[PDB]
Amino acid sequence: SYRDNPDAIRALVQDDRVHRDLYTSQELFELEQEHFFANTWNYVGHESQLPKPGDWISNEIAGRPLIVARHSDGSVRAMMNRCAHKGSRLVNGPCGNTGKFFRCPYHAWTFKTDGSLLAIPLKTGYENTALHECESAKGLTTLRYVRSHRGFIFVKISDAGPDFDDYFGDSLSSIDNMADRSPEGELEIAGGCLRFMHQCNWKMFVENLNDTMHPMVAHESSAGTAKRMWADKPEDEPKPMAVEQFAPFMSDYKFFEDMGIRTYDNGHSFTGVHFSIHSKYKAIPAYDDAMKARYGEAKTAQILGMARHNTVYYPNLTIKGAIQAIRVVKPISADRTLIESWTFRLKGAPPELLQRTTMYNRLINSPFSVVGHDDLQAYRGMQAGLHASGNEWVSLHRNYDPSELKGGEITTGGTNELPMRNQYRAWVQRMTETM
Amino acid sequence: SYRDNPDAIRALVQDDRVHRDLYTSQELFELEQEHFFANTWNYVGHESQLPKPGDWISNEIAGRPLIVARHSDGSVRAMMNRCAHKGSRLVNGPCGNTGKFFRCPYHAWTFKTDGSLLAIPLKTGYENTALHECESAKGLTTLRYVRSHRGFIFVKISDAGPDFDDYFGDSLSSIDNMADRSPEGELEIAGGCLRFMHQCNWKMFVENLNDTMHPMVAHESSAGTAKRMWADKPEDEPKPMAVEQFAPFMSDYKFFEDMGIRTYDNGHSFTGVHFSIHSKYKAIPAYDDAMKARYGEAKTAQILGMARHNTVYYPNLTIKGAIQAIRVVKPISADRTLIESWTFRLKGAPPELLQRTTMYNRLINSPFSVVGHDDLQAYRGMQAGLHASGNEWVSLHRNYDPSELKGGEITTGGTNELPMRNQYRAWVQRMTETM
Amino acid sequence: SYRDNPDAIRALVQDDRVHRDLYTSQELFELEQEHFFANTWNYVGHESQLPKPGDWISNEIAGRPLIVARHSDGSVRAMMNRCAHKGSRLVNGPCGNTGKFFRCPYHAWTFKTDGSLLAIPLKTGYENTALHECESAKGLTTLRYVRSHRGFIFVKISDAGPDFDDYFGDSLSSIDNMADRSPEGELEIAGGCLRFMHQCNWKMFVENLNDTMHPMVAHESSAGTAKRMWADKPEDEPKPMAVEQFAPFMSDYKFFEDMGIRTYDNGHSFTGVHFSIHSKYKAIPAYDDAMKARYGEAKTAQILGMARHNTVYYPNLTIKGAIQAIRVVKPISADRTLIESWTFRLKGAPPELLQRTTMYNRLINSPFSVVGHDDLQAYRGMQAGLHASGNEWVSLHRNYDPSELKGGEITTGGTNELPMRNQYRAWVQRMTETM
Amino acid sequence: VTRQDLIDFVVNEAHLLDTRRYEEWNALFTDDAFYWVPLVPDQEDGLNHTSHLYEDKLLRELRIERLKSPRAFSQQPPSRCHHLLQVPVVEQFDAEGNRFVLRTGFHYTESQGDELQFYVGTFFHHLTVRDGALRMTLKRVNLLNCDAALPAVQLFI
Amino acid sequence: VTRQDLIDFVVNEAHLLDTRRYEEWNALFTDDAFYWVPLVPDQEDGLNHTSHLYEDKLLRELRIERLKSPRAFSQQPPSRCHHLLQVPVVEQFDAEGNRFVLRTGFHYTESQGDELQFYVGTFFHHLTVRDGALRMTLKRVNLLNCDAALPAVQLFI
Amino acid sequence: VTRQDLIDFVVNEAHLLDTRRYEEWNALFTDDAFYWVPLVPDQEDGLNHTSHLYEDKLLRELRIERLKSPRAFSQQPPSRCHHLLQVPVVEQFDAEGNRFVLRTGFHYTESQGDELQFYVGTFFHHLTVRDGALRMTLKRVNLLNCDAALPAVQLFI
Ligand SMILES: O=C(O)Cc1c[nH]c2ccccc12
Ligand SMILES: O=C(O)Cc1c[nH]c2ccccc12
Ligand SMILES: O=C(O)Cc1c[nH]c2ccccc12
Ligand code: FES
Ligand code: FES
Ligand code: FES
Ligand SMILES: [Fe+3]
Ligand SMILES: [Fe+3]
Ligand SMILES: [Fe+3]
Repeated sequence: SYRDNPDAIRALVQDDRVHRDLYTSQELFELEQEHFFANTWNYVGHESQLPKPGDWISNEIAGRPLIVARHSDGSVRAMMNRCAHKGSRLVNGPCGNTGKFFRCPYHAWTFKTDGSLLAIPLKTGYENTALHECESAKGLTTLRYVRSHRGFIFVKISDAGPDFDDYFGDSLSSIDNMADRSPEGELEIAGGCLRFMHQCNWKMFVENLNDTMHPMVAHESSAGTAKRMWADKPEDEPKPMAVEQFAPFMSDYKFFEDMGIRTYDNGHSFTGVHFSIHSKYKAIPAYDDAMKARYGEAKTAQILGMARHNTVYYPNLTIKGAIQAIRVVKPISADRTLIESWTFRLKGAPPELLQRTTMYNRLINSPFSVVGHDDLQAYRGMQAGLHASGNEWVSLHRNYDPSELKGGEITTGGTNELPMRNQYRAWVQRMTETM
Repeated sequence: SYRDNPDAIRALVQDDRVHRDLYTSQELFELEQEHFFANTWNYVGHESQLPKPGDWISNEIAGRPLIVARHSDGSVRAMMNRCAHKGSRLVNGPCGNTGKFFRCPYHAWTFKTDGSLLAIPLKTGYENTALHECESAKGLTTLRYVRSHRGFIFVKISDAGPDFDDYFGDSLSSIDNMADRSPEGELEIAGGCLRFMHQCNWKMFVENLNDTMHPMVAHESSAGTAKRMWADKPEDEPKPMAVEQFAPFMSDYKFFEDMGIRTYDNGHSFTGVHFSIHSKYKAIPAYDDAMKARYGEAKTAQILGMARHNTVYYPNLTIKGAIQAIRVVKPISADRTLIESWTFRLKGAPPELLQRTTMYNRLINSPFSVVGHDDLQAYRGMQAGLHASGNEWVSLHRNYDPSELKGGEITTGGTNELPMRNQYRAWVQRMTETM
Repeated sequence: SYRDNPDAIRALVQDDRVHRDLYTSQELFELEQEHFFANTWNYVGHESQLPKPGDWISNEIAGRPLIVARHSDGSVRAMMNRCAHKGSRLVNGPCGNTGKFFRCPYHAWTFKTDGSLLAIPLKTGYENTALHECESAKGLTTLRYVRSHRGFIFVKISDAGPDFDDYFGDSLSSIDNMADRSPEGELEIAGGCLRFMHQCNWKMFVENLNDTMHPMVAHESSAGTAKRMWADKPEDEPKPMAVEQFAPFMSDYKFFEDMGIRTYDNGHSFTGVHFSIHSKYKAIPAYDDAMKARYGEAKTAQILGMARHNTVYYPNLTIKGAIQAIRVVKPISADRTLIESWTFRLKGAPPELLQRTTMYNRLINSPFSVVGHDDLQAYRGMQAGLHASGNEWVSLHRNYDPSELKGGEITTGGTNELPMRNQYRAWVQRMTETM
Repeated sequence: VTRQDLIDFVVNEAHLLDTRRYEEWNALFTDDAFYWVPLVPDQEDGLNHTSHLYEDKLLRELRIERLKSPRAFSQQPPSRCHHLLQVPVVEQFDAEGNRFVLRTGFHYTESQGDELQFYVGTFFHHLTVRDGALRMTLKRVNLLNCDAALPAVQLFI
Repeated sequence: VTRQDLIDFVVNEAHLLDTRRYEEWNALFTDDAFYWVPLVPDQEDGLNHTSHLYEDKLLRELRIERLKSPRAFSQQPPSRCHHLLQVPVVEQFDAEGNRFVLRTGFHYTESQGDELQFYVGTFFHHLTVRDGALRMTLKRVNLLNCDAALPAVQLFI
Repeated sequence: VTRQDLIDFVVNEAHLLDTRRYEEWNALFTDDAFYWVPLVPDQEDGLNHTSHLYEDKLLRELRIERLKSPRAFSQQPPSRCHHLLQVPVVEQFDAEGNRFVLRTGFHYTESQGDELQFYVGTFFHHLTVRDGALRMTLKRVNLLNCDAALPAVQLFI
């Protein structure tokens, strides 16, 4: 009973705790799909996936199918994957190329790549009718909120909410670093996509990203096993990259506390302001030489000294800086979510960078990964246990202070539970703005 | 939010367009199962399926299980498949024969074939009770709207709506032709039943029957392929019946426009008033000789010159005249439908007629059929695409003229979209009559 | 439309009949899970499943996960299987041993076996917060309605309803007999558990237990087949225990009528006050010798002459006296139920008793059992047929008399339909008490 | 006598079960043989522990005869079954001792009406020679999910 | 010529179907051969009774050629199929009469996008020798649930 | 040395995986061998492209050792697996060159608690002889729906 009940929507979130209905209620999920995901900027793809004119990809955002295409003038356009005649899809598949126009596979209506109508077969049947007055004459319904930053494309279905610039603020710097680690300053999509289905609400996955108290407990059986296996080895023998990427998970509390956290407005936040778990990662001389040749000394040192752990763009994107890997959240139901992990190739860099990126992606994000197994087990346990009665709340009291209610850019320690509180404040705002 | 809200039910249909909720809304499907399918005549079977006394078939109409049986006096009766004691089914399976009475398999209550109570075991336990005052004393609940035309059995669950004669009007002539193509004037069920599950609303399938704009577009990859494969052969070589039945799908617009369409009241309509796609189909001399011997030259010429393309009896039956094949619509949910295709044998005809009928049934209606694949892909595309926002309507403006609002028998061109509009007018009336 | 509608809840039950919505309505199932199963005592296990300190089992009652554990002082405690931090489960699996404390597998919060909080890692992060004021400071939520009788553990989630003693009355004697058939007076769990999924409401299974009208009709194809297969053999040859256990199902009407029935308050009732189908079951001399050595002639004769057919503790437990087997009802949905069958070993008895018990359990309660097949087919038929219109009631008129409305302990014939009426009266009361 | 005979025996038994020739299938057993479906993994025996099926000759005859009855309400319409077998592996082969043990992976499918279920597991076959004919002394059926919740299984696996 | 050759023929035909080599698969048939999928159990023939598939050479060529079209809207993205076979059993073997019959249990899986379906049943193969090459004269596919409600099946089984 | 030896090697490896004898299974690999699960069909290599699993000796040892831990929270209760194999087919047989390639269709089932999933695909085996013992140099597992959305797979396929 939340429909048309904004006060009961606000009542599920308090200053330092939340209600269980945020993770289980299906009607809340439907209300989100109608309201929350239509009022925020969402990652739909990268510009390198549609380089040529007429190239298109298909996505699904907030229960809507979308075509993101490259118009003939070189721009990027977004439209509904729904024909103007009776609703049939125009393009079937994840990606493709339609040449100069879209042609419906039902009655062969034709539209331009920007969505405008081109031709209706046997038009002589519409002379004395009212087709030209309705909205089927305009063509496909378009989205006028499409923006690109360093190739990343963000869309916003509705017209309610802050614009791109004020929505993202200064978090975009993370993306810039991801793009500045290439001698050419460009990224391309390569290496394939890993798709993982979680039997849990998307919210828990979004919270696990900036939780520094979990890795030494849940991920003990694997990271600790690796740490013990590499123990007793000579300190001079090179560490296999698997051990290098697994060891930091079992660090002490002081390491994560000093590692640091920064939060922005609108639920965007990155972890690891001073250093991170990606700080050591050996060193490649040829890549450093290339970046030296392109940028210089000071600029190269500044770029490669920026080692953020991971960044969260609310509500569906997370990225890593020094690994060049992103994860996208695809909510399905109240207890079903799909996670897609992509990798990038830096233009002009030696292959070792992409090899390391693919190895990390396989080790961490694959459905066959042990770390993913442990995290999914934690999510499933939370989903099953949140049906008990009595205590009907979830605590977010760690490192809480009311002075955080002023907002803005806030820097703090690594074990703070501030990011979740900011996320839920933003979620409440985005729900209640359109009630 | 349509329950007890009839004006919002009327608001989903306009003069020349409809809303998307007619194809997706599950609550609308439940309301239909409660209201629409209980207020219309529905095909439940043929008399040749239950020839002997005591023979029964079991059907499922509007969420109700039904037994259609042959009483001892030779008539046809319909009753609920629900025992009077506690609700258990009396007969399990698609068809059978119970002899003289029905016997419940739970506590062995017994009822007559017409549904009236016969005996209750250990009756001595009901002397001072109130069983004889309730409705369990009358036996099974019966249906008093059961009618038969040339063997076809139609039932109507409720008492609201026009009677059989006014409901069907003069469309029954189609059935007569189907039965007049036999020297004995009788049909029998033979050849088996094809069952095909569509992941789409039943409405889309019902529309695809009288849509002459689709076949040259959606069915191109198969019908056009067959046409090109044959095109090359000498014009004297006999055409295989597969090519004969496949070629007419890829005709030009003028052919389908000149084929013609006739519509009746209550959503019943047939396509191909003068000449159709089944018009050539070679010729069989023995069958013509038999019909000449039975009827004469004039009557045989009149009967065999009637070649309607297909006929729609709303809301669940469609038939073909010269092919002797029917299709039945079995709605399951908002996005799930079951289609059953039967074939008939004409009594006294040579086997070539049934061979041709079975060939056509396999080629068109099987789940392994390419034409079915294309049509199902179109339905699935429509179902997926009708969830997009913006334009929330489905256009039915083709060949629209307000003078059609007077109703009655209307004859028009082949590409008119009148039948869909008549269907939805009837659907609105049938829902709103009992809200 | 039953939510907050107590009068419409009462209107589905009359004096001698019930409505169909009690077996199909999903909203009614959810209301039950919120109200009915939270206001009655339910069987969660036996004390022999958790003998040592720290031993725990996990159960699922009324949509809640529960841990039933043995505290360090030897008592039995029940708590929610939900961590106080964010809701993750503490123990995964059906049973186990946690040592001295529970440790959450997400962030390693720790609680005592009785549920109280023990330690929070990195506590220095909660000094100036409000964690100590909330309910997460107390630890796990506990249940203070936990009771044990001869090892059987019963819980009651809420505080509304009669207490254990008044809830069960004098039906507990049945349990005592089940425990008095052991020379040591103790039972243990042995032989495994049979789990059977029924595509029917739990109510039908609960009704089938005290229905003496059905066995000679539904179970005819198996019990009658066995009776006819044995009928031929000399009367001196020993009957195989399969035939011994199968023959009584096909008795005449007078046998079941004279077998007898007794009913208590709150839906508890047992069948077979005078004799039962387990009356003959051959005889074991060593078991009788041991019982005589422990109790004496008179007490042994009294104990072994008490042979109730089966006992029903509403709403989820049924037991058999002379067979030492119980069945538990686990509702899943409106049309899905899970049935678990356990067996007991009597302490100090020869192995023949357990061999006979396991044979009966396999023959009757297995998913591979023919008797189970017939009963499940009856349930499925009832579930399918209760969707028909017209007669929308289920008759419970057999042997009905208004003088039974005074309540209390009532003894009557074997074919009376009183137990179902008492069950539904109690069900109505338990729903309406908390409305 | 030869291994290939044992593989052929197992394959032919599965085929006999598939084509509803129960009268011929039941004749392959010895008079004191058992058809065992354990309930727990590594179950010790079927006497002191519960099982899904522990059938001697009498119970097998009862089950086969019940299928021919016109009042087997749960078998209307009749069910159908299919066996897909991996090649049998002969573990123990005692030519002098007259005792053979075979292990076979199986995928079993059962369909009735519009409902279909499948199971996977292992068959253990104990075979001997009686009067020159190969005959079974025990057929053990190890299911992968024996202790999980199951629906009704109405035919021989 | 030898039994193992027939077993290899069946296995290789399944493999050819698995790797989308339709042009080579269709060449194994005789000119008048048929690819038959019955609709009911124990169906008599495909002439006077309806079937799911009763294809001669022309219809097989049509189905193979349609897959290469850029407008096969139902095949975007293309589907994938997998065959798992029990070892074929040679029922009849007429070396002099030039007639071979093989029976093979099969599990067939078809996947497209995020959708997957499976079926079980039996293949009956009629093989002959034409100019020293083994060739089919009829391929019958018996499904376990042939008369049940089915979804779209878009590839050769 | 002989083809039947390679068939038995593949069958016994599947059996070892089914019985949870991981210590014996891992000893069949060579020191530099790889256990590869490609992510896309016709993947070129596991170095420059992502895969589901590309395990050397160290990662296999880590995965095997984690299963014995008392804090492997995702493995409570432990999962069970079953392999059903078609007869292996020897494609390449280089007796002199010491390199053998085998292709095997498979149906793999994994169950935990009341949950069960299955997959179908093909095994490619590269085998060599080290000191008279057959040993694996690469095990490639081609899944039919490798690029589809999958749930957690917690055991060796
Ligand atoms: O980024 C990763 O590799 C996984 C991950 C998600 N949240 C974390 C918090 C602390 C340490 C690692 C992770
Ligand atoms: O009857 C058929 O063969 C299929 C069919 C349904 N609607 C049609 C419209 C035009 C041409 C063919 C069809
Ligand atoms: O107890 C049993 O073995 C089964 C059973 C349940 N209700 C009955 C009623 C009469 C006879 C037997 C049973
Ligand atoms: S639905 Fe697109 S042309 Fe008709
Ligand atoms: S339900 Fe039919 S006799 Fe009782
Ligand atoms: S959820 Fe249990 S410690 Fe956090
Ligand atoms: Fe994690
Ligand atoms: Fe069509
Ligand atoms: Fe019963």
